[PDB]
Parts: sequence; C-alpha cells; structure tokens
Amino acid sequence: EHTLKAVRGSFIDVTRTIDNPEEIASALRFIEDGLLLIKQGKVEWFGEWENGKHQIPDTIRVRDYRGKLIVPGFVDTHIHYPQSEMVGEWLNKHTFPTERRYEDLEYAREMSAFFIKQLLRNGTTTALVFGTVHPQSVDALFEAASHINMRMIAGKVMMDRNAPDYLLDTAESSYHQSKELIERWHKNGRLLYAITPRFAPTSSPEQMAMAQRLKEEYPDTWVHTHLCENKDEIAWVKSLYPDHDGYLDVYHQYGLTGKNCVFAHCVHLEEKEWDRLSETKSSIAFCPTSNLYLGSGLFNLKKAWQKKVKVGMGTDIGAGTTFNMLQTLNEAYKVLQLQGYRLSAYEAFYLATLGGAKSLGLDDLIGNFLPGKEADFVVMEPTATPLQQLRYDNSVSLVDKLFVMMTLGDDRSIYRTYVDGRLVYERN
Amino acid sequence: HTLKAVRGSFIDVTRTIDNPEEIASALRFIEDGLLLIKQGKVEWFGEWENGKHQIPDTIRVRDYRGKLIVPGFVDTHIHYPQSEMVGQLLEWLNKHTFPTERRYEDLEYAREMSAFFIKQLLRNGTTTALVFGTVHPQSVDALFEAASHINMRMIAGKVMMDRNAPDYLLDTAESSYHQSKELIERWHKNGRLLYAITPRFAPTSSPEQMAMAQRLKEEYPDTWVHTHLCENKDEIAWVKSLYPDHDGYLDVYHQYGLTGKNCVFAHCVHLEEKEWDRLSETKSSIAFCPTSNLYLGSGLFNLKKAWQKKVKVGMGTDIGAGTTFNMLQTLNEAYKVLQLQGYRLSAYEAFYLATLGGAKSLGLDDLIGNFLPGKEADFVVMEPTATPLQQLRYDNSVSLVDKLFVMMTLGDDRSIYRTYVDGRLVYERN
Ligand SMILES: [Zn+2]
Ligand SMILES: [Zn+2]
Repeated sequence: EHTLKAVRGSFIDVTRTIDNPEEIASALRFIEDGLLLIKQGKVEWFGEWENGKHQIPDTIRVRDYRGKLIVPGFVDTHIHYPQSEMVGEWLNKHTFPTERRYEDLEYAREMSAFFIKQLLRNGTTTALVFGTVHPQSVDALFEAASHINMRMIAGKVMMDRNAPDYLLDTAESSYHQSKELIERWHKNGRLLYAITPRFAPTSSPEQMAMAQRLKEEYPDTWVHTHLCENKDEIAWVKSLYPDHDGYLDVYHQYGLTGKNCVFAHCVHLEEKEWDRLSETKSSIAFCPTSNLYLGSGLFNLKKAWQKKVKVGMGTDIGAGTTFNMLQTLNEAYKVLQLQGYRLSAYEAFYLATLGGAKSLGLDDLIGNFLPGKEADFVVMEPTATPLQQLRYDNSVSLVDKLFVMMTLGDDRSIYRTYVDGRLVYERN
Repeated sequence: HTLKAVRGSFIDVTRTIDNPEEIASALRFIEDGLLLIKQGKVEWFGEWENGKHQIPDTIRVRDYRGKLIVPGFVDTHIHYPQSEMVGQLLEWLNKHTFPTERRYEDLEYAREMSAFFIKQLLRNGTTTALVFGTVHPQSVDALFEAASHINMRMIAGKVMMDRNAPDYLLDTAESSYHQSKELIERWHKNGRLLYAITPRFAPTSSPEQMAMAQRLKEEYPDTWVHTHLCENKDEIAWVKSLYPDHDGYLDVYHQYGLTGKNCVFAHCVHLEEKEWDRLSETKSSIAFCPTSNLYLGSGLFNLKKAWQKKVKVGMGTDIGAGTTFNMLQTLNEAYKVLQLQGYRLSAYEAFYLATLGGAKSLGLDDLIGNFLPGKEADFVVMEPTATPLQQLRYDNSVSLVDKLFVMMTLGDDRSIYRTYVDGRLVYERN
C-alpha cells in the first residue's frame, strides 16, 4: 500500500487500441533506456530514464534489466486448464478422458499449480480459461491464481449431453454450480467469471436456457464458448438446432453475444455471422496452433479487421501444443502467409498484448505501461537458441528484434514474470 | 581397435519399406539394450543380458538408462551460410538471402560460422546433412574442414550461380566448373565427406552453367546433385520464361542430365503429374521443407502422392528460410502441413523420415540410419523428459507410438543429451 519499485531496461508497448493494422506503428512505443515505477500493483510512472530517475529515492534499489526487452504480460484469450497432459472425434478419444481425471480434487490442485507455473514461465499474466465440468476443479484453479493475485477469467464447463456420462452435468446442476462459483470468485480480487458452455452440441436447449439466465442475473460476467472451428461441428450444430439460423444464431438467440462474449476459433463463419459478431461487439479467440494441428483451416484475420471485430490470441492448450504466446504468434504468421496475408511484428505484438486485452475488455486494466495500469510484465531476452541470439545480434530495427522474438522465441526467452507488481517467476 | 559399450533404451527401423503402414513391422524397441562400437561402426547390438559378456573389464559402460537412444537425424536440405538471416515476390532472395550469403566472402567469418553451423547440427542431433554451401569455394573448404575434424558424414557443394543475382555473388560458367572440380578432388570421398553438384536453381544458371553442371556429373558419376525445384508458382513461371523450349521446370534439370540416383530436389510443392512420374522413373529424391514452405506461404508438400509415386522423401530444415536446426520441430511442421491435406502423419512415419527414410533419400541407408551390424556409429542420446511439460506428456502416454510421437514431434534441442559421430562423443548438453 506504500513502497515504490523501480525497473530499468528497454520497454515496448502500444499506447492505445486502434482500428486498422496500418495505425499500429503510430501507437507503438520503444524506450531503449526506460524507467517503470510501481506502487500498489500499478504503474505509478513510465517513460525515459532521464525524465523519471529523479523520482527514485535512495531508500529504493533499481532492478536493472538493461540488455533485456520488457513487455506487458501476454494475454491468452482461449486455453483449457484441464488438458496440460493431453497428446494427439478428437473429443471422445482425447479431450473427455483427459478431463475426467480433474474430478479428483487433489489432481485438480496439483495441476492448477502446474498450469499457473506454465503460464508464468511463458510470460502469460492473463488468460481466459476453460475449466472442467467439475466445480471443485474451477475452485482449485481460482485458488492457485488467487495466491499471486493474478487477473484471470475462468468458468465451469456446462455440458449436459452428447458426451460420456462421467463428464455430463444437467441444465439445473450447471445453473447452481456456476452461480455458486460466480458468488465465490467473480470480482474476488482480480479474478473474473465466464459462463462457459463447452459449445452448442453438448448443451441441451434447457442448458442453453440456464446459460442465458446466468448472463441476465450476472450482466458483468464473461461468456466463453467455441464457434465454427470445423465444418462437421457446424453441420452437427445445424442438425441439433435446425430452427436457428446457423451456429452463432444459437448463442445469439440465447442472449450469449455482446461485450465480453468470446468465441474461440471462428474459422468457418458465414458473412451474416461476421456482421452479427461486429454488431454485438463480440470477441474472437484466434487459435492458429490448434487450427493447424487439427487441420481446421485458416482464420481470416483480414476480414476481422474489415468487419471491426475484436480478436485476441489463444493457445487452445490441449489441442494446441504450446503455452508460449511468441510461438502462437509464429503460427499466426504461418496461417496468415498461406492466405497471402503478411503479419507484421507490430500487429503480432499488438495481438499478444493490448489487442488481446481489448478482446477480453481488460484494456483499461492491463496491456501497456500507462499510469494506473496493473503492473503485469515480462522480462524477455533472445537466448532460447544460439540461432535466436545470432539473429537478434544481426537485427537493428525494432520490427527486426520483435520478428526474432516471434519466430525463434520459446519459454527460454522469458527471464522474469511480474504479476500485480511482484516477481512471481524467474528462469533457472 | 578398442571397444566402446553403450547401455539404455534403443529405437530404430531395421529395413527400408514401401508403405507407411509397413514401418510398424520394421520398428525395433529394446528397453534394456547394449550397443558395442568398434572402429566407428556397430560391432554388436541387442539385449543387455544377450551381449554384456562381450564387455571386457578394461572399459566403462556409458550408462544412459532413463534416456532413449536413436540413430542420428538426417537433414536433406540446409544452407550453411544463412544462419543469421532475418526477414509477395521471390525478391526475398534479393532483400534477405543474397545480402546474408555475401558476408561468407570473408574466409575468417566463413570459418567462425562453419564452427557455429556444425555445433548447431550436433546440438540438435543431426549427424548427416545435405548442405548448400556458398558461391565462394574457400567458404565450402571452411565447411568441409569443420565437418572433417569430427569425421562427419556430410554432403556439401559450391553453389553455381552465373546470372539473375547481385554481382557480388555471381560466378561464371567456367569458374563454376573449375571451382567445383577442385573441391570434388579435395573433398569427395575424403573420409566420410561427399560432394554434391549444387546449381542454386534454373533461374540463376545460364545454359552454359547448366552445361558445366552436366559435365561435372558425367566426369564424377558418384557425386550427388542438389538443387531447388517448384517451391512457388512465381519461381516456376520465371523458369518457364527463361527456359521456354523445355517441357517445364524439372525438364530443364532432366535434359541437362541432373536427374537420377543421388539427385535431391528441395521443396517440390508445385509438381505437375508429368514431373511426379519423371522423379519416380529417374529414382530422384525430394527434400520436404515444411517450415520454409509455411513461412514463405509456398504451400503444402503432397507426401501422400510421393508414397503413391514411390519417390524417396527426406526432411529438410531449409535453414535460412526455416527458423530451426531441430528435426523434431521440423517433423512437428510436417504434421501441421499434412493435417491441412487431411493426411495423418504417424509417429512411425515421422521417426522413419528423420532416420533410415532420410538416409534412403540420400542413398546412405547401407551406411547409417539404424543399429544393424556394420553401420556407422552416428547416434543421439535423447531425454524426451527434458522439460516439465515433456515429462508430464511422456508419463501420460501409455503406448510406444504415443511416447515416440511426444519425443519425435513435440521436443526441441533440450531433448538432445549426447550426440555421437563416427562412434565418438562430439556433443554434450551443458
Ligand atoms: Zn478450446
Ligand atoms: Zn534451399
């Protein structure tokens, strides 16, 4: 509530949200010789060392990270906590049996600690997290995040049909369990609840009606589901909800579109669906790694810009094979090159930080070093491979340095992770 | 000569095969294995209890229990002088490739980067690579010198390039003949070293230079041939505009006598039916380079069609354009490229491509690629539990195929604990 922390090094952030990718250059700030001052888990002051250093009393030691890159904490807008151990239709062989283990509270506790360590080790300070059907396991996840005062959005999976009996809830149990978790965890410190129907195929009309009820009763909770990942899933949803005008219309007619409504994947959207997401101000989680690993297809980021739809990056751990947001951006580059779309390092860095924060409606809280922002940040270095150090040494522009961090970065690039203005992870 | 004795869990493929479904039958796992090495070759291989009596008391067993031991990985397309490269047209070549390669005109730079290049292969468990050198012959000597010091089986050559590129990087048809010949004489079958005649590709080689490449292959029948083929539609159109009297891109190389046994074509993303059949008939080899194919948006190599056409395929990192030396990450990208074609790459097929399959594509499968008696002792000690996420996923895998899938497609350089070349330890993880 009191003492100042002073962090010195080279900082990169985007200073405001934008509407066109061509505007990112104008919003990007690089301070090679920067100073970040932290008070009460927030940015007190940020800018040039020479402009700010006079504020540092002799009673305080400077944390010197000169030679490293310091960026805002990465934002993962779609990840499954109970799928860390998962290795490769898919649902019945892999997802469901893996998730089954998280009924054991002691397993859920151990894996909550492992899950949070994996995010911090990868520089992820905020995530929108799929829990389990089991509410004990969402408690374990929130308890782990709560210990370090992490800003995390999570929820109990709602799933009453078309899956194994060991993983089914009911419409009613899914209402009461979600409400009780909302009551314990929503706006509990920096924690936030998302109403999390797995997706249309595994939720009865009765359960969709409960999800709608929860959103009506708790207007400031998040909504988090899957949307149009694969053509079979879309066909299956149309066959189960034939009176609705396609997949998104199911969620829309049940009042689950709007501000802080996050749809994962959105690979195979109709024109009408793109416009609905735009009009509702609903959010997409672009999950390139799983989209390639399952051969789901190529997310049209160009169209999302055209349609002014909020996009954040998701790892979709489980189906995606990395926690790392730099590797996720690398896969985004690959997905986009196959569409002849050239993802700039500026745009990638935007999507990983303030862009994703905007997609979760948290851009007033995190995502750059503006005064008043929550002090979540990552000390990075290009030391992952000798090849990364070589390419970084041969880089002179900020775009080239960002590019080397994106294309050859992994967990070894993350030196330190700060959550709530406190050191919560060192590499070693 | 004296014996070395290696103990731990081994996996290899014991014979080349015709279908991916046949690999399972050729796959050998020995949990408690012993490998005996004499004169850089496999003296004896099999169960610890069947072989340990042959271990004289004068030598210590190298005990790698808890690790997996595999044959050294084969990288069938990589550019030595492009490690430091950072970057809607093949003016990728003009902005990135050509300026980067220009630095390797300094012999002292080329020597420093030869040492770095070899270190990066060993650190990633690559023991054999088919390497694009420089246009400069003193820089190919640097590369061969470095490989020679540890008696590596490496295939490399001087790049031939007389046109359509910056002046600082052009040779001539004649200089390209004499330079290549001199390197062939110094290095081809010098220990385990092998020369490849390396015209960069059709666009950057005059008819006169293609005529020299043809001449060298005629004069040196047991050298390799190594070029690029049909990576992207612009490149193909450019080749058709420069060689309009030839029946497409591959016909250029074929009419100049550069197809056949030990002729390796990198990429082959955009092959016509006629081109697939020509490579098949000629017994020519493809280097599948998924990572660069994705980074440059070249497209998706049709591995299914290569199986249908009985065309040898090996994996290439295409460093430069690719971002990793690591064969496990390369196989990961291969899995992704193939899933977009609804082709499911099994662990068996990934493991096969990285080892005996790639060795077959380079014509080296009688020399390397498994632990059969008489094979060259190039192998990698792997810790597939090297990171906590890897330990978790491996522990949670029940079958050999699931473990091999985690080890072979979701590992990185941290998985490589020890690399052995010519039966000697040449790399330990720090
Ligand atoms: Zn998901
Ligand atoms: Zn190449």
